[PDB]
Amino acid sequence: QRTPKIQVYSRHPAENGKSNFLNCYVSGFHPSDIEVDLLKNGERIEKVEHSDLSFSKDWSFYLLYYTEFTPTEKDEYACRVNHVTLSQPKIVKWDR
Amino acid sequence: GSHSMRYFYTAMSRPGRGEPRFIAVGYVDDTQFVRFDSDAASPRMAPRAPWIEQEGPEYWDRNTQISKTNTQTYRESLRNLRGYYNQSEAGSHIIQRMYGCDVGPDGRLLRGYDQSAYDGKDYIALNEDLSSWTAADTAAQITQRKWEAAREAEQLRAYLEGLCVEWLRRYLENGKETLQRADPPKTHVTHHPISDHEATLRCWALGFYPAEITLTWQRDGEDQTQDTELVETRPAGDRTFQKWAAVVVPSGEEQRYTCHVQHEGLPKPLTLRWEP
Amino acid sequence: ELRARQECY
Ligand code: NA
Repeated sequence: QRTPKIQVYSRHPAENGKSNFLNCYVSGFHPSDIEVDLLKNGERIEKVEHSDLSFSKDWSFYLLYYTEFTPTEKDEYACRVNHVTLSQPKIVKWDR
Repeated sequence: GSHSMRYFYTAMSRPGRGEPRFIAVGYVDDTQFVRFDSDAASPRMAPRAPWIEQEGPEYWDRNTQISKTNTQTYRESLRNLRGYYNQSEAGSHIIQRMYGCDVGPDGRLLRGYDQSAYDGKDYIALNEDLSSWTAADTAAQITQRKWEAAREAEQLRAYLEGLCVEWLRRYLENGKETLQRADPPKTHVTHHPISDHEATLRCWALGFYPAEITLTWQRDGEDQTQDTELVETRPAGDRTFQKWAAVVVPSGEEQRYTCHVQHEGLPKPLTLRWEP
Repeated sequence: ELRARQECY
């Protein structure tokens, strides 16, 4: 089994008050079942979409989870990942 | 230049939670263009790139039927591999397969591929000759003997030298405005003080397609590969990709460091430095 | 275009 790598970032350079996309890219993991939530101030964002499951040359899987958003200075964002390799969910904050 | 078509199949058993799930995705270069998922409400081969939408109903029906048949074929294969490894019916297991072709600028076949894994480890692969197999272990030798008795390599060679290249060339023409367009990275260098003693220099590449890129830091003209943190190239969601490379530098030595960027969309390679 | 008629493993 292989544990997921996690990157949290935006589609475009972030500017407060401008619509963007918040991305959580999970990769390098095996097997393929995985739980990913995007969080705003600690609460789960509803209706997040994701890419179709594919894999890299070393057979590990990758997925992109994403949602439209408008960043502000107050709001904190994060991605929360659970996988069989993880005792408890891992939370990675969006480094603005 | 050269181009690729690849299909990626994942078949996943889940005892107690129904029959194994089968997913297929297709790519030309780094652009996904079709998907199939056996768990969908009504499973169909479905478009994921605008240039594939123009294919007629016969194309969509034929590729849907192949995928529905594969859903059943891969369930049989999961049962067979469980037996080859003496595994219980209680565990979940995964077959992965990637196959497809590369063509050069003239559209000639450069090489074909067919490779499989079980539970994330190499299982069997068609050799570059498109005529023989490499089996990873004595279980995969059973599959090899079955495929040799069936002349399966000859069926793969016929597909790879024929349909694969012919349809790839069609897709490249129908999608030429995107598939044959390289978008160069937008680049910059940021500076992040760590202490009075060191700071991080980070070289960014954004908005590039295809995903292949080389980002390197040099100190006094010498590559700093051991000391460079490279993140995995990541998708932006709009077809393009992003990547960064970072190095920790002694304060006051920043101008000895250069970032070097190579990408197919650039007129010439870039050399960047921090510019306070 | 997918390859048709695959043999099982
Ligand atoms: Na190109």
